[PDB]
Formats: sequence, C-alpha cells, structure tokens
Amino acid sequence: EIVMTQSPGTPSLSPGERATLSCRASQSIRSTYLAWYQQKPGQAPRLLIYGASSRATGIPDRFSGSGSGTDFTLTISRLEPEDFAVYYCQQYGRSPSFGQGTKVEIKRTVAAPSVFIFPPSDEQLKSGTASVVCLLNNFYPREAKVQWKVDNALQSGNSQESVTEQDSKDSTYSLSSTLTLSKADYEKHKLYACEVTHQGLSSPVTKSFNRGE
Amino acid sequence: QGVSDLVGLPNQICLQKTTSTILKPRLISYTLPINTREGVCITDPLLAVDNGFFAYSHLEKIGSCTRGIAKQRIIGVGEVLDRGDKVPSMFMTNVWTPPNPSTIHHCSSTYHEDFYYTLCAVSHVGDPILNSTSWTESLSLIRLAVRPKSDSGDYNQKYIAITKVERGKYDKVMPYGPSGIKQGDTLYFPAVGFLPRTEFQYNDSNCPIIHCKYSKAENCRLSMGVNSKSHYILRSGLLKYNLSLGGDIILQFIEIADNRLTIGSPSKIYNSLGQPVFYQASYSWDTMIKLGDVDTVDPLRVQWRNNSVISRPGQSQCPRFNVCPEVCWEGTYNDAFLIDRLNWVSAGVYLNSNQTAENPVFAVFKDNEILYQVPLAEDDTNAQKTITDCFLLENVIWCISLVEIYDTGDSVIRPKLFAVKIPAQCSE
Amino acid sequence: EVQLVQSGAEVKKRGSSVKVSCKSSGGTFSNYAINWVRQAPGQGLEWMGGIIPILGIANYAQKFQGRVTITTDESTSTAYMELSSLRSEDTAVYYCARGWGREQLAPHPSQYYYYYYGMDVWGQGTTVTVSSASTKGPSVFPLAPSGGTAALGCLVKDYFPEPVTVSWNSGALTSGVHTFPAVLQSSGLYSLSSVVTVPSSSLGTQTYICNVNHKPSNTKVDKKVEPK
Ligand SMILES: *[C@@H]1O[C@H](CO[C@@H]2O[C@@H](C)[C@@H](O)[C@@H](O)[C@@H]2O)[C@@H](O[C@@H]2O[C@H](CO)[C@@H](O[C@@H]3O[C@H](CO)[C@@H](O)[C@H](O[C@H]4O[C@H](CO)[C@@H](O)[C@H](O)[C@@H]4O)[C@@H]3O)[C@H](O)[C@H]2NC(C)=O)[C@H](O[C@@H]2O[C@@H](C)[C@@H](O)[C@@H](O)[C@@H]2O)[C@H]1NC(C)=O
Ligand SMILES: *[C@@H]1O[C@H](CO)[C@@H](O[C@@H]2O[C@H](CO)[C@@H](O)[C@H](O)[C@H]2NC(C)=O)[C@H](O)[C@H]1NC(C)=O
Ligand SMILES: *[C@@H]1O[C@H](CO)[C@@H](O[C@@H]2O[C@H](CO)[C@@H](O)[C@H](O)[C@H]2NC(C)=O)[C@H](O)[C@H]1NC(C)=O
Ligand SMILES: *[C@@H]1O[C@H](CO)[C@@H](O[C@@H]2O[C@H](CO)[C@@H](O)[C@H](O)[C@H]2NC(C)=O)[C@H](O)[C@H]1NC(C)=O
Ligand SMILES: *[C@@H]1O[C@H](CO)[C@@H](O)[C@H](O)[C@H]1NC(C)=O
Repeated sequence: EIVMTQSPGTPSLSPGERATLSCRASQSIRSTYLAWYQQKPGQAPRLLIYGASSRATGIPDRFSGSGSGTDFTLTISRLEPEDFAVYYCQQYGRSPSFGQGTKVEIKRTVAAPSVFIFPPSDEQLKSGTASVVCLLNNFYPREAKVQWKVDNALQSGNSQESVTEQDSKDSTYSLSSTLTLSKADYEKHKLYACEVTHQGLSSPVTKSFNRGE
Repeated sequence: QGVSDLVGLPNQICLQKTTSTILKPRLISYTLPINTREGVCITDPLLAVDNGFFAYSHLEKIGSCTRGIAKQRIIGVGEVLDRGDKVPSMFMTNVWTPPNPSTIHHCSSTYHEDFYYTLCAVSHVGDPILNSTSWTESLSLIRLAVRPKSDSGDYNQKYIAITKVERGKYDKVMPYGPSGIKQGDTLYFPAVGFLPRTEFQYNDSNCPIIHCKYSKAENCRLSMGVNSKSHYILRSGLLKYNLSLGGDIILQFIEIADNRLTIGSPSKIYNSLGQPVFYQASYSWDTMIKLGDVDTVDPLRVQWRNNSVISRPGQSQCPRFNVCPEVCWEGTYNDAFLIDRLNWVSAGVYLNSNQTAENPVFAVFKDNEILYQVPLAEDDTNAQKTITDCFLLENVIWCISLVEIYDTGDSVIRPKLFAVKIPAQCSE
Repeated sequence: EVQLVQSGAEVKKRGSSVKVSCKSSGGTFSNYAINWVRQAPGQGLEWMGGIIPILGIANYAQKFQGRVTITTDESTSTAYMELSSLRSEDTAVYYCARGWGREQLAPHPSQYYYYYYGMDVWGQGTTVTVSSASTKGPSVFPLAPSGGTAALGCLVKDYFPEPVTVSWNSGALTSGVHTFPAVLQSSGLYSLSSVVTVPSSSLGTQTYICNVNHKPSNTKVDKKVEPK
C-alpha cells in the first residue's frame, strides 16, 4: 500500500547533458528496498539500480542512484543517445510497486508541423462509413492540438488520435487524427476543416476541403 | 578456574551510561552443530547454560520454516569452556535425535547435578498453541548426561513418557520457554496452561483503559487468548518436578499470579546472585519488558520491574512501546539476564525496530536507562528470538546469546551464538 | 546465462481465464523468486505477484488477490500465472521476471513475511487481449495526395487482432514514412494509418503502393495510391 510518484513528467535534454530523475514515496522506506529500471519501446525493462545506489551488473558508470527515506534520485552523469528511454522506480519487499515512469526525450529547436487533410475514399463510402484524416508531420515539441470543424461546428468523441515516437534522424513527432462519420452524416455537410495549434504556430493553421471538388 | 554460575561477589562493571563501544561481541557459532546447506531452515532454537554446562536444541526443516518438511530435531548438551583466549565457548558432549522430528514441540531444559532434563510436548496435530483443541496432552522428558560414560546403559540418554500430570482447573499444560531452574531436588520448567474462556475468572474493570481513549475494558480478557474468540486462554506458570519423590513421574502445574497479567507466553526462570528471576515474553498489548525477581515460587508471583526503556517489535496493532490495552497476539521473545541485583542491571538482546524483526542490539540496562550497548549485526538484519544467559569465567561476568538471524552469507535463517564480556571500566 | 521464454500471445473472451507460462531455459529457479508484472499499452509497469518455488509460498498485490494464481512446475523449471474473470482492463503485456526472494522472520509468534527483491532477468512478455470481437482482416483505403512537397497514405481500418504490418513499394520506400500506432475504436476493432512524404513532382514519375499484411487472418493487400 505504498505509492511511488515520479518527476519530472517528461524532461527534454541533449546528448552530453546530465539527467536527474526523482522518485517520491508515499511513506518512508529503508534505502535497501529501492530499484530503478529502464525500458525502450517494444522491449522488456532492464534493471539499472538496486538497493537505491548499487548499479546492476553490466550497467555503465554514468548511472548512479541516491536518496533515502521518502525521496530517491537517479542520475545519468552525461547522456548517451541510447539513454533516451523510460525510467521506472520501484519499491520492493512484501508488496513491491512501481512509479508511473519518466520519459527522457531528445531536445531540439521548436518545429512547426506540416498539415495535410485527407477526404474519405469513395471505396469506403461504398461500405457505409466515412473516415477523414489529418496528418501533422515532423513537429516539435510533442504538444499539439487538433480541432475538427464541419461547417465550423466543432465536435467531440468522434475523432481519435495517434502519435509516433521521436524520429531517429530529426527528433520530431508526427500525429494522425481520424474523424469518423456515418455515410449519412457525411452526405449532410460541405466544408470539412482541420485546425492545428502548436508552439511553433502563433496563429492556428487550418486546412480544409469542400466535399466533392 | 573454569566457568561458574553468576553468584557471590563478581568483578566490577561500568555502572554509568556511555555511548562509546565498550562491548565487543565474539562469535562462537562454529561451536554448535549448525551445518549449513542451501534451502534448509533451522528454527525452534533453545539455549541454557547452568554451572558450566549447557543445553541446546534446534529443528532443521527443508524449505520454509513454517511449511517446510521437518528434517531433524536435535537436543544436545555439553560444557562451556575457555577457548584458550580467555573467552567462553560451547563444546558438545551428548546429542539426542528423536526418530520423528515433526512430533516434538516446545522443549525446555533444566539442569540438575549430572544431567539436563529436557521436557517437551508430543503432538501429532502440529504446534499445540495453534491446534489447542485437537492436541491430546502428551509430555516427554529427555534426560541427557553432560559427562557421558563408557558402559552405563541408560545413564547417557533416557527418554521418559510422562503419565501423571496434576493441572488443577486447567485442561492441558505444556512446557513453554527455553530453560528452568532447580531448587534442591525439585525442577521448575517454564510452562503454560490452557483454560477455557468460559471458566476464566476476570473482572474487566481491572483492565487499565483509563488514559486510552480507543481502548475498551474488554480488551485485556480478549487478549488472554491467541485470538478474541479462541476456545482457550493461556496462563503462564511452572511445571514442577520433584526428583526426591522417585518412583514414577509426577508433573504439577503452578499458575502465575495475576499481577500485571498478560497472555501465556514463552518464559524463563533462572537463578542469579543466589535467587530466582523470571522473564516473560510480551505477546500482547503490554509491550514493555516483563521481568523481575521471583517473590514466591509456589505459588508463582513475580515482582515485575517498572522498566521504561526495553520493549519488543510488534505489528500494526501492538507495535513497540505500545502501552494501551488492545486485542492482539504479536511480539517476540527477547529475554534478559540480571547481572547485578543491588543496582538491577540486566544484559539482553533487543530488536531495535518498531514493526519489524531486525537489528539485534546487545544492551546492558537498568529500569529507566540503557547504560551501554552494541549491535550484533548490520542494520537490516532479520532477527527474531534471543536467549541470553550470563555466568562467571574466572570471576568475570560473561553472557552468551543465541539469536535467530537471517544469515546472508548462506542465505538461510538459522541461530547464531555470541559471547560478550561485561566490561569493568567505562572508557575505550 | 539464463533465459525466461514466455508463452505465446493470447486472445481471450470477456469473462474467461488465461494461464501464461514462463520457462527458465538455461538454469533452474533454484532459490530465486519469479515475479509477474503487467503493462497495459501506453501505461506503466504494475507488479501482480510472485512465487518463491524452493519454498511453497506465493504472494499477491491486494488488487489481484483472488483473481491471480501463481504456481510452478519445479521439475520442468516453469512458472505459471492464471488470471480469471478477465475484462478489457486486463488487456496488457504480461512479463515474467526473476530476482532474489526471501523468507523473513516476522515480529509475530507464528507468522513469516516474504520479500521480493529487484528483478534482473526478464522474459520477453506475453501480449493478452481481452475482447469479444472475432478475427478480421483489414480494409485498406487510399489517402489521396492532392510544389514543393506532398503527402499520401493508406488507412488500414477495421481489423482484429493486432498486429498489422505496413510497407511501401515492397520495402523499397522507407524514407519519409510514418506508420502510426493502431487505435482501438468502440466497435472493438483496430485502425491505423501509414503515410509517406514525397516530392510534389515525384507524383508524376513514380508509383506508390502500400503492402499491408495481417497474419491472424492470412491477409495480404497491396493498394496503390493515386493523385485522383
Ligand atoms: C517507534 O515508535 C516510537 C513510539 O511511538 C509511539 O508509540 C506507539 C505505540 C504509537 O502510539 C505512536 O503513535 C507513538 O508515537 C516512536 O517514538 C516516539 O515518538 C513520539 C513522537 O515523535 C514521541 O512523543 C513525544 O514525546 C515527547 C516527550 O518528551 C514530547 O516532546 C512530544 O510532545 C510534542 O509532540 C506531540 C505530537 O507528537 C504534540 O502533542 C506536541 O507537538 C507536543 O509538544 C511527543 O509527545 C515519543 O516520546 C517517542 N517515544 C519513544 C522514543 O519511545 C519512534 O519515532 C521516533 O522517535 C522519536 C524520538 C523521534 O525521533 C521521531 O521523529 C522518530 O520517528 C518510532 N520509530 C520510528 C523509526 O518510526
Ligand atoms: C490441526 O489439527 C486438526 C485436527 O486433527 C488437523 O486435522 C487433521 O489433519 C490430518 C492430516 O492433514 C488429517 O488426516 C485429519 O483427517 C484431519 N482432521 C480433521 C478433523 O480434518 C489439522 O491438520 C491441524 N492443522 C494445522 C494447521 O496444524
Ligand atoms: C520433594 O519431595 C520430598 C520427599 O517427598 C519432600 O520432603 C518431604 O517433605 C515433607 C513435608 O515438607 C516432610 O514431612 C517429609 O519428612 C519430607 N521427606 C523427606 C524424605 O525429606 C520435599 O518437601 C519435596 N519438595 C518440594 C518442593 O515439593
Ligand atoms: C513497580 O511499581 C509498582 C507501582 O509503583 C509497585 O507496585 C506496588 O508495590 C507495593 C510495594 O512497594 C505494593 O504494596 C503494591 O500493591 C504495588 N501496587 C500498587 C501500589 O499499585 C512495584 O513494587 C514496583 N516494582 C519494582 C520492582 O520497582
Ligand atoms: C468488578 O469490579 C467492581 C469494582 O470493584 C466491583 O464493584 C464488582 O463487584 C466486581 N465484580 C465481581 C464479579 O467481582
């Protein structure tokens, strides 16, 4: 019944910088029962630190752990590229439990998205449902907002999203939004618009098509 | 000389509180037959030392200590002698091994001239404490010679089924504690009696709930059993065994008086500076250490010390230093040995933790202050039971302590043995 | 080195049970502990319980007490986790992992405690999906292009279960491709997109075909994407 809370939510650092992650316990624990793990996408976690300061075997020097009682800290003295991953803290013993995780991300300059709108394919309208897609391509940072307009009527609950991980070459993100209609309701409207807001965008950018032209 | 009972005028000890390490333990665990092997627990340990001899017992299981398969029970005796280093040590002379180790429970050793008499319970239902109704009272005595002889028949080792038990109003009685004493030719073993809740005489008004806002007057009585609705309550006392009687073998139960009554628990009666002292484990809400001079042996009444510094770890409901009546069965056995009656200085091992069994600390203490102490292990060291007996070696007060510890060197729960000289001077 | 090899992916109906296995492959369990740790997609790690096979004993997080059983076959050096009364909340990757485990003296006359230490050897994980939907291959729809740089794509919609694979021009086209994580829609079906960024003049010369493979239904669809 111990809770671990982790900080910061998502720091952005550069290769060669120093990362320091924090883990806070809902109640005091002996140092000997704290561990730190690393996880890259599509892989299992691997142990980095245990006993709150002891490096696991095979783990580079740049990883070090410290703290006591309620507060513990994991330090990467100087980041390498493969260090950009998710880090979990854990308390163990009678009923172990994890922190919620901290993702370390590559920092670069703000980059505005490119925006593309995709009307539904006729072949899908034949089947009775209609999807309209919005692509936000190669932006940074991760936070972007997609407002769907139909004749300037904004909706909710009918549009899903997805985001790629950081690009290995340029360190950007891309996002895809899918607004889903019944063919019936698609037939009933003319102007379909995507409105995108992002830190590299003072004025929101909008891309829209008029149905059937 | 050699090693003698702590009696007469022994060598002076620092009587003042100091934080500097003037106690240095000596490990003597290699002298007892604890043969480590991966995946075998060693539990139910027993230690007694009287008049330069000693008794020891353990049960080693394969796997867990609770649900492990009982592999071997051993009861042994020997002499406590000088290593050559003017340091006392155990040397086995005689060891007995029952044919079925899972059948023997709650052994207790009392020394008398040529032997250690070890009284044990026999059970086919497991621990009688946890299976009280199903246990048919059955007791054994293993008599072991401390100095075996060549062609002696049963002088070396004699087993005895007990067949006559006088137990008063109690349904069943059982040995409950590591060691007892002798008075003349009579032996006294620490013991417990099982009495049905229905016939337990107790006025709830005697429960001291007064400065405890969340304590109900029913709590003491409910805590006289290992749970609130248990069929029995448990009452500490002695099993008396008069050897002068001869013939066949009568054990008589003596209940403990109800001054500062707590649930029946593993206890020890020992002799120090020529008169008997009693320790009782705190297995309930009354968590400060329960020990003191015995006032009368029959009936049994202890002059409990008003000790405000030594306690024992508990769980969430009766943790260390708890003083208010609660309904709980929890705690550990950590006895102490009086080493100076005029100042009431004792030596013992306590677990320095609130709700965890760890950090064994050997400490010399009066009623209201710990004079000097020293750890016996690192600060996360799992450790539960401690038995401390003290004696003279060429008139220097020494104490030997058994501690059930988790040994990281072998990754195994097992007992360890320490010798500690009580220093005369108070500096470095 | 040891290796923990876990059982294969599972698709289970709402309300059923599942029994993942984990085999030790290169050393036995000797006195270590086997933990089970789950991870919902996008979410974090969550310790479910553990077993110490050289002792009898197994212990569980309170949240899973009752629904989770953890056992071993010590002879074949294998551990099992059985989760019953499954729901959508249990859709997750379930990992098996080894560490120190230890019995501990408790401050109690009879009780003992059980400590599970850090986990240094991990299995590859078992995906288990709890859904009522049935195996179904996707439909692929073009995302028509419409200088200086253009974007085109393929919508891979209404399939089950995971996964889908997408390539472009049989794998010859890789630069500028973004294949997005699948989304799960309220029909219980999955849907994802794959897009590619190309030169705007490149829309005249070259052709672009996306190759969608869905193994649970033996489905292969190549779809060309035209500027309409
Ligand atoms: C292990 O347990 C010890 C005992 O806990 C108490 O008993 C148990 C049964 C339970 O009831 C707990 O709730 C109790 O706290 C802990 O030591 C005790 O700590 C308390 C509070 O920290 C001490 O008390 C103080 O007593 C002093 C008397 O001289 C007063 O100065 C003081 O009064 C002030 O504070 C109270 C609120 O606490 C308010 O009324 C006012 O602020 C008032 O002015 C307290 O009453 C008590 O003396 C301690 N008992 C001991 C040492 O035997 C112990 O906690 C540790 O020990 C103390 C000394 C501090 O160092 C704590 O910070 C420390 O945590 C537990 N140990 C651990 C590791 O948790
Ligand atoms: C407590 O004692 C009971 C009473 O005998 C034990 O129950 C018996 O156990 C043996 C061995 O398992 C069986 O052969 C008997 O049939 C059981 N009797 C009944 C009435 O069920 C029980 O095993 C003991 N429990 C513990 C935890 O020690
Ligand atoms: C132990 O047994 C002996 C012998 O039975 C007891 O000694 C007898 O005590 C009674 C009453 O005190 C005397 O009348 C007898 O004369 C004694 N007989 C002998 C042979 O000495 C002794 O009192 C018993 N001790 C205890 C503690 O019970
Ligand atoms: C511990 O303290 C208690 C209470 O102060 C003492 O108990 C009293 O002792 C007197 C004798 O001095 C008896 O007449 C009373 O019946 C006892 N109870 C009371 C007064 O409530 C006890 O003697 C002290 N023990 C030690 C070893 O100091
Ligand atoms: C219980 O204690 C109170 C207080 O002295 C007393 O009045 C009452 O008679 C007692 N009851 C019994 C049965 O002794």
